[PDB]
Amino acid sequence: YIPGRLDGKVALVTGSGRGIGAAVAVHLGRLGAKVVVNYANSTKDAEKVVSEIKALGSDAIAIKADIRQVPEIVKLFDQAVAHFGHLDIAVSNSGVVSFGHLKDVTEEEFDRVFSLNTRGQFFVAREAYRHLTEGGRIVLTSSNTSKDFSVPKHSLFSGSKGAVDSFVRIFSKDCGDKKITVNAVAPGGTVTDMFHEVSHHYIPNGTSYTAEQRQQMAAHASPLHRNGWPQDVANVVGFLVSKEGEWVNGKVLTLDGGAA
Amino acid sequence: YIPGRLDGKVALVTGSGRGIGAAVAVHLGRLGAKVVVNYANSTKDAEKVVSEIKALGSDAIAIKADIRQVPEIVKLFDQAVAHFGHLDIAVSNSGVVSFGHLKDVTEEEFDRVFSLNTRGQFFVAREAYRHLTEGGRIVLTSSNTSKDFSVPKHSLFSGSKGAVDSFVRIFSKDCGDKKITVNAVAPGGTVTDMFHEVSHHYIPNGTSYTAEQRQQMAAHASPLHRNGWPQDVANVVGFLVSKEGEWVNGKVLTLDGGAA
Ligand SMILES: [Cl-]
Ligand SMILES: [Cl-]
Repeated sequence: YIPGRLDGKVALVTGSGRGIGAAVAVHLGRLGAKVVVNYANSTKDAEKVVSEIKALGSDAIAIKADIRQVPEIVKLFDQAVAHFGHLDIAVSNSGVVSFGHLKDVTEEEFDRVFSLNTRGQFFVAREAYRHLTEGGRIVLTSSNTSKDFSVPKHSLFSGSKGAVDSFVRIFSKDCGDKKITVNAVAPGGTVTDMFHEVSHHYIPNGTSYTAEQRQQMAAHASPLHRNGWPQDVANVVGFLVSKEGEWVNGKVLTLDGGAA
Repeated sequence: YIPGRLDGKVALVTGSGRGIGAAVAVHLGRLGAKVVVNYANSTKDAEKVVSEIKALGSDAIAIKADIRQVPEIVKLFDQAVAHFGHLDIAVSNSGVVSFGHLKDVTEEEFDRVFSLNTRGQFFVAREAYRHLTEGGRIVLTSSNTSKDFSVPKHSLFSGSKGAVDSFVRIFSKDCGDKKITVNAVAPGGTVTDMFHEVSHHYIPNGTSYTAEQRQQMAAHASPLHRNGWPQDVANVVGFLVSKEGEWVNGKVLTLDGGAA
């Protein structure tokens, strides 16, 4: 046994087709876990993640699922256990962002967001509980916008993550009967491909700045004067799913480099 | 003008067919508001509330809606404004309770809860924003279980209210452009008809006590050594929707008599 490591463990990571999820999947592999790379869209992209994990010396497989469809969540977890023999760790990075003043939010938009961010993650947790070995780990994704950061025209997404915060605290009570801990990570300002698409929403008069000015301003929000990156989130997930993270249970950790 | 009073104001209250909502509707009437008594089921019951409000000296009307159906929310608010001329105050008491270990929660149950408690209340807020006069008030219902009280096998309901907490903080930003404040009340231990139905869920080995033993134990949870009652919640809503409550905005007030 090596401390911090996940040798002999099997992990499943959702949302591995975006920046954070992909960094998480690779990092659990680097730590010694075999990894089920779950993803929603590009199979080519997901196989690149599998390939990285294999190059590091750990085994991996890509299994697709639409997390909006609960029957596909069931099949994903069944297939995970059938392929690797058991499952110890489940990490959800499944989510979509949304912006708009309350007055303009449609039924369709509310459902698009909640079906994945809140309902999807709830049922990922349910299937993880059902499938996990005793002493396992569940981590969901919240956001600094849930409690710690107030963005106008961001009510729908903020609420979708406030639900997750409450879920994890109570999930820890129920999942204790299998000695599984349940936590969430709540990232702030993480730079990925898609950050520059939406960075204007987060500051007054955002569209009057360049993408680079907006990235630099977000950097200054942390007193460390750098942006958050997918690896910053992966580093914390890695500790939570380790043996040494056990006594953190039922909690949401805001990961914004000290901004709040 | 009399301080604390709502003379000349018009209020709409949802869930007026249950204990808390009914006490709220009557109390806003007592404070001088004309009241739209919105309810989900028994028309006879709702007309009893109308009659009380009329006996106190204020006007009232019962308008039914299924708050799960967004088109019915639109019609409710249209009919409210058509009947009284304008609308100043909207209070949602719409919600259903649910219990069960995560492992057993169905798709159908998740949808039953979230459709009313979270989605329904979100769209009540949207329609209130659209219809309210400048300087108005919106109050939604959360729960002590959202953040302040952890009950095993209560994840679904707890999460449905965690969403509302986040909603109101951001709603206050958007609704500020009409000078409307937005808050939530988060009641604990409130005794009504239906409390005795579920009081066993809230204590270890709950079914081995009588209903009266369970009510007495809940009474002792507050350091004031009494139960919470619908009037306790009404008293606070009444202050929030008054002129004097204006500087409380974007907040969730836990109303549990000091239990947490
Ligand atoms: Cl993905
Ligand atoms: Cl009702």
